[PDB]
Amino acid sequence: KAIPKDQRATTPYMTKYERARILGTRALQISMNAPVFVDLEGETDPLRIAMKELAEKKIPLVIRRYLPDGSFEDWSVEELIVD
Amino acid sequence: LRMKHGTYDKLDDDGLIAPGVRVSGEDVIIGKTTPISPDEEELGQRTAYHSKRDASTPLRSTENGIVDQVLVTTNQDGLKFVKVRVRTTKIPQIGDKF
Amino acid sequence: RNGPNEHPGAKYVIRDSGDRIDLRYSKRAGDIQLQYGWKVERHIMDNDPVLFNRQPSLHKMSMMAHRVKVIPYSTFRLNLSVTSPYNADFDGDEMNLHVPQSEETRAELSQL
Amino acid sequence: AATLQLGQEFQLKQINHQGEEEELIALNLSEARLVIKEALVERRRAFKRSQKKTREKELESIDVLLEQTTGGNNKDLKNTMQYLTNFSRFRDQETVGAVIQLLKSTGLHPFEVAQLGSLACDTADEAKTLIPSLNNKISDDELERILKELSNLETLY
Amino acid sequence: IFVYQNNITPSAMKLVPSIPPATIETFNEAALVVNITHHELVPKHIRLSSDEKRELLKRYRLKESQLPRIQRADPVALYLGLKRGEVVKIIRKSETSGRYASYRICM
Amino acid sequence: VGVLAAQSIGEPATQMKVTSGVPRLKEILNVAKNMKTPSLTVY
Amino acid sequence: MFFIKDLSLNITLHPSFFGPRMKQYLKTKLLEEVEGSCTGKFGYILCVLDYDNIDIQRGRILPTDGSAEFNVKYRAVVFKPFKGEVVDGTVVSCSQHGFEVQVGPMKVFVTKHLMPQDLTFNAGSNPPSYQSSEDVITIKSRIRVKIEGCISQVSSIHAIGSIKEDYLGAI
Amino acid sequence: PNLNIVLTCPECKVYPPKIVERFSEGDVVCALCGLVLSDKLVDNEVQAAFAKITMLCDAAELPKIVKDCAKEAYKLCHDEKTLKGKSMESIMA
Amino acid sequence: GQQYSSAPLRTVKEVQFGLFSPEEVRAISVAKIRFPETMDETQTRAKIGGLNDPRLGSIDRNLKCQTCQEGMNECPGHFGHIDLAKPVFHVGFIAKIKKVCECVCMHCGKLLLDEHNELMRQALAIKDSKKRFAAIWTLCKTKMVCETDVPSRGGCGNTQPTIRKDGLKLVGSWKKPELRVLSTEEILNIFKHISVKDFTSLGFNEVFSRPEWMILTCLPVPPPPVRPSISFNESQRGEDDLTFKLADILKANISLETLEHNGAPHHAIEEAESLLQFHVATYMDNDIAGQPQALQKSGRPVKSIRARLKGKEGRI
Amino acid sequence: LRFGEMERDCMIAHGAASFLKERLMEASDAFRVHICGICGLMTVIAKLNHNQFECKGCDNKIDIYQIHIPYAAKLLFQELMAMNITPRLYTDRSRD
Amino acid sequence: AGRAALYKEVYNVIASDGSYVNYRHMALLVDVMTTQGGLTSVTRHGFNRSNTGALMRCSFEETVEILFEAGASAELDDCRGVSENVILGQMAPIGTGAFDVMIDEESLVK
Amino acid sequence: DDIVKNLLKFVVRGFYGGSFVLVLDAILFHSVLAEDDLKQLLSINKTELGPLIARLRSDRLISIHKQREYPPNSKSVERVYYYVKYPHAIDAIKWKVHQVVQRLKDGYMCPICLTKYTQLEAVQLLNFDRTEFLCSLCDEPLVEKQDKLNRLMDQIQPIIDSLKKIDD
Ligand SMILES: [Mg+2]
Ligand SMILES: [Zn+2]
Ligand SMILES: [Zn+2]
Ligand SMILES: [Zn+2]
Ligand SMILES: [Zn+2]
Repeated sequence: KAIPKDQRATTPYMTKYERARILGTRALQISMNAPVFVDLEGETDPLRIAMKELAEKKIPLVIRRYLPDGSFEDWSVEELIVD
Repeated sequence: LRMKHGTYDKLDDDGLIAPGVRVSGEDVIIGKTTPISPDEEELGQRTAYHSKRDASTPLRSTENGIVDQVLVTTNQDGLKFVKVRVRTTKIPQIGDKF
Repeated sequence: RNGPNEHPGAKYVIRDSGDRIDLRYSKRAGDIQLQYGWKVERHIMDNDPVLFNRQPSLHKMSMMAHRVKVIPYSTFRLNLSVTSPYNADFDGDEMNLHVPQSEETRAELSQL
Repeated sequence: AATLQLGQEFQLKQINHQGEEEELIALNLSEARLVIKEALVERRRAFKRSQKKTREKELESIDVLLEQTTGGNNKDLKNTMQYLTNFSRFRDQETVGAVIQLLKSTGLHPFEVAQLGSLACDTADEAKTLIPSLNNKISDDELERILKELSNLETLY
Repeated sequence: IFVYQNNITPSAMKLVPSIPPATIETFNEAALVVNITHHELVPKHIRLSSDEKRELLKRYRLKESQLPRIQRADPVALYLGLKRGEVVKIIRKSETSGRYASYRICM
Repeated sequence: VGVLAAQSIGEPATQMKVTSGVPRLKEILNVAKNMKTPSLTVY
Repeated sequence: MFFIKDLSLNITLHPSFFGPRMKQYLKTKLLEEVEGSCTGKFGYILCVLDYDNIDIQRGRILPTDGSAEFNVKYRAVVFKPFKGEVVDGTVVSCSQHGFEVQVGPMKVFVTKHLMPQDLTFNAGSNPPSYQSSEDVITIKSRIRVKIEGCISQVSSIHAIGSIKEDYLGAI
Repeated sequence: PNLNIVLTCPECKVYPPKIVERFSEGDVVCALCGLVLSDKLVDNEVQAAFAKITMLCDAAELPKIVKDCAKEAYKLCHDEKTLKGKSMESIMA
Repeated sequence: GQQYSSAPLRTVKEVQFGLFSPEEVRAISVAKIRFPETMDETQTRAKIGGLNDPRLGSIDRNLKCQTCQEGMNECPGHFGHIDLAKPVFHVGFIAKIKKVCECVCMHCGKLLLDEHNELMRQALAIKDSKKRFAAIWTLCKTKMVCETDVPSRGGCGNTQPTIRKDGLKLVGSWKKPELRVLSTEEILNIFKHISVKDFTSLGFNEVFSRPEWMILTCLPVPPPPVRPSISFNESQRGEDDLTFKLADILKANISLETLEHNGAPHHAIEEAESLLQFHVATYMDNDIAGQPQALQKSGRPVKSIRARLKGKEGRI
Repeated sequence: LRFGEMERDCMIAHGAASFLKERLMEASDAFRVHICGICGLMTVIAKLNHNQFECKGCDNKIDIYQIHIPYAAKLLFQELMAMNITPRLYTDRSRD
Repeated sequence: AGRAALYKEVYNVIASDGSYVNYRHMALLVDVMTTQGGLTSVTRHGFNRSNTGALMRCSFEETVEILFEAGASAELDDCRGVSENVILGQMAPIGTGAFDVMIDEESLVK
Repeated sequence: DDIVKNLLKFVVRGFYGGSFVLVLDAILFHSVLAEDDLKQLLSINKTELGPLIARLRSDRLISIHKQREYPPNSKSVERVYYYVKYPHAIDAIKWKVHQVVQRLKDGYMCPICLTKYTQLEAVQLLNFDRTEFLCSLCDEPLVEKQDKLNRLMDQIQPIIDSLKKIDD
């Protein structure tokens, strides 16, 4: 039931599975034209553009991590340390 | 009706491909037809077509070659039927095995 | 405009209405112009990732993404370092390829 | 049907989005016209706020408002407002204000009190026939005494 | 605790659960000849206090059923005289972690 | 992980006088009540 | 019966709508779909109260199509017709089986068999009217109708009533 | 009662259907605008009589076509009035 | 490509299993399916009440399936029912029925033994359903006499017989020896008398699962989508083995109806029943051990539903 | 080409769910059915150009849910039903 | 002791073949064979007879019997199992899909 | 047993023809018969007695005990005992009469579609363009006692009065 931030016990690193999914999802949205938050270098491929955002943490998503009890944490993809 | 979309141009009137004709996949070697009862189906345009459902044995989709030989013969019980023999050169290729 | 027969081309179009137009027979009508949100089905082109598999497939290694390089003739070509995890040797062996159809999935393959 | 047994959502017991319990809200149509006409007024402001950076005369004044606030794709509301307007017993909320008070005293069920103010009744039997659940709960005269008062408080058309 | 030499009449065994809460553990002499726990393969066991337990379950967010289960007839279980719903801890010396705690619950 | 272990074990099985090898492994997984060559090692 | 109720609804944004102003888009789709629509459960949805305080909750993204789903809790006014209910209405269409009563957004039909014996249909009038021993039922004429039965369909509602009994008929 | 399905192009509408069907792609397409119409195209007395008849034609070594023409014939006659007899030997012959 | 629907889209989470209340069957089913014929007398269209009528879903892409309309693509297919003249056993549960009987009384329909017994008291504490049924059945199979009075209780001191499965039948054995095959109805009656406490004390759920439902008083008919026709040469009609089985179960049923209706030797009845039971049995399971298999006219064994699910390349 | 049990398991071993789902739905077969919210059965009669629905016998014209399943799983159910087993389905968690 | 001994038994047939498998995997296997409190075979008998969801059980070995006993006992299936979610064709609670992705308004404004 | 015999005669008048009534009266004349006694007593055959026996078995009208005469001369003796059970007959007649009264106490169809509609379907089928009830799929036109049941009920009322007299 949405453990509060002070009590969030999980790994602040972004598991590869997460990074994979967020990439896919964001890239999909981008392909569907949802606004892009980073100035392109001339990029075209959405998946590239997605990674380009992920580097700068401009991706505006939030991960809901279900614990086995049924509860969850919500980490913002911007606060998760990556790599 | 129900006619296949391979080209029939090669067929001689009898419904066979005279040998020596170069054929390719989806071509129709043997033009065979069946009668249909008008009331039986009336599916799609069958009422307008009035007549004969198309059953023709095509050449294999992927093959091609030259018809070597065609023979016609009545079998044991008297039905006219035909065999067709299509020769093709298969040249050694990258995928081929030895 | 390149049509289905030339390689860099598209087989079908899907309008935002969710209706597929076959590009064969489209030329007879003579013109098609795309609008954002339409989905065009294009031939595989260089760098599209694809799963690739050699059965019985008893390793998680036995199914791996790959980055397509279109080349002529018939067999799938692949480097020989990768022959061991598939438990593969090149005599009559065959390998099933699988194209993901969704941008999401396409990403997952490259990233996992 | 009306035994005063309604749907699950239409059950007398309600709860708000804050999680607090509430009694069901039923409406005779006087204020029912007004509240709808009410909200559209503030709704019109919010449209112009973000834009910066007789009873016959009522029908057309609403329709124009229906062309502004509402996209115009709603016929039902256009049908509803007219329905509300023509059959409204009480024109002014000021009048309705006492009506909402008067009608609810004994604590009659929401469905009951709604039909009372939304319909014209004279005799107790008239009401209690149209609303069968009022038979044994309230005396005939106590009802009519209100029914008399209601017809008196009716806004002159 | 009652140690017997060879065997006991079934009637006597039946009369054993006759004094709750008190219980009677019954061991064979020939069975106790060697303590099992001294054996190499048996890692140290610890019985737990209910308070400690409720802490355990709360911290891992578990139902009793969800714990790895141990059976009453287990020689170790008999040895410590466990009862149902009582949690034991096990410290096994791991060749990866080097000290690995574990938790089980009598059936 | 569960799969990854299952594969990880079953694969070296594919590449396979005390009973040994695959047939031994079969005994183990089956938890055979009775096995071919029971044995002890006493110190 | 005109009531008010707290209602929930789920909404789907196409990705292109995710700009910061999106909440406004939410309130837009909410009004567009909800107001004027019907739902078999809660009846005809009329107007949405409390426009400003609408709760957005927390938007979840679903699998493929990448479209954001939401759950909106709002308070609104809706009309739910009921069986054994007395209502007033103005005729619109006239059939030999009966005249169709317009009550609010809802069109109620009354069967001729549900009508008194003295009440008779007249096709010799323009438009066709019902001429009883006393009252004459025409389009613009007002009639008090007690609703006998209701049919509730997801997204629609239709129903029947009878003026046969006492305290009923033309207004 | 109705139940007959016809395939028509809502964008063309000019004619009734004039289409081609693609078996490999398992889809059916209007030949004009090149629109796909459909997808996922899927790929006691008597028995006694025919028994003894079967035996007879068999002993006679007549090819199955003849046998089956006679079967068909006999079914048409069957129980009809005008036959009015013949004991089942005459009819079989 | 399927047509739009305004229904709310959700994903399955919980999945609950049970048995069909024959009442609910009838509530669901759209036809009685009286006539064993397949197509119409005209030889086109459908028998309209035969095994396949437009009420059930329709194939061929040109037929709109009267009840749903829509297509063959859209139509889920719909269920028919058949009213069994005489009740029959669902094969899969023949075993568990046998145990159930052995567990309970055969007259007053009460659990043998009782709560008063200590062993029973112990077993009832078990939370696992299956284990509870097993443990209890160890006790109740042994005691062969229901008893009117017990020291610290139901009546009917009748001696509970031994039940032995023999050839798709159950045979009672009384030492009192009295040997009687056990008819369906009497058994069903017993199950009807089982108290809620009783069967819920066994592995059954009062809502979804009743021994009454384990016995078949009526039967569902799958739409053709389960059992489609196939065409050979595309000019010859091919019928599915399930369709042939429905034709058999029907014909057998109609026979048993008529024989029951009039002219009953009661040796013919008991046979005609055993025929019905057999057809329905091999319909659900062809491969039951010791019984004769149902052979399609070609000599091949019929492929029963169970065969469709069972092996590799089965549906699962 | 056949994408089998083992092949699946390799996917699970990579932990890529989306791909698996796609490859077992869009890539092969996907089917859309309506189910009652009382009886979990597929009984629902959906007649729509009219947006009309009834599950007869639980008498629900109101609450019906839309789902997608592989066409085969559909068969698996209808088979069970034809075998007199009810595989009721529910989109909410009653056990909680 | 049964556990550790078991690991030792397994570990032998691997080192016998000369192959090497990480300690983890064998450990995981053993522990699964154990937690029931007695040695649970890997057979139609041993694990398949546990209480896990019907679909998951019926897929492995005896499908008709498992389904009949399920419907007999009115067994509930939560569908947290992998194979179950597969049969139903919905995204499994594993890997990529073990968690769920949401949009936040807060960071989106900034 | 005169009242029971009169009720049985009334049931014979209501249910079936006169031959069944005569067979019941013949059983009433003679105390007990075994499976062959009606045949000796009646000019009807045993196979036809069998259709009538199946008709009696369909209802609760009478009762059968199945008994063997044990003495071992050849195959012994199949004797059937037909004895009327009054309670089952009383219960079945009451259920039938009450059900009949319920049936007495208790519409749109398209010619080409052969469908069927009801009042709730009437609200759905109404069209504003024309004035008519239109079919759903085919859009075809729609088309489509108690006092007589009450008079036949007057016959039922004498039977109910006879049942009340039999009860008390
Ligand atoms: Mg090789
Ligand atoms: Zn076209
Ligand atoms: Zn249908
Ligand atoms: Zn008893
Ligand atoms: Zn339902």
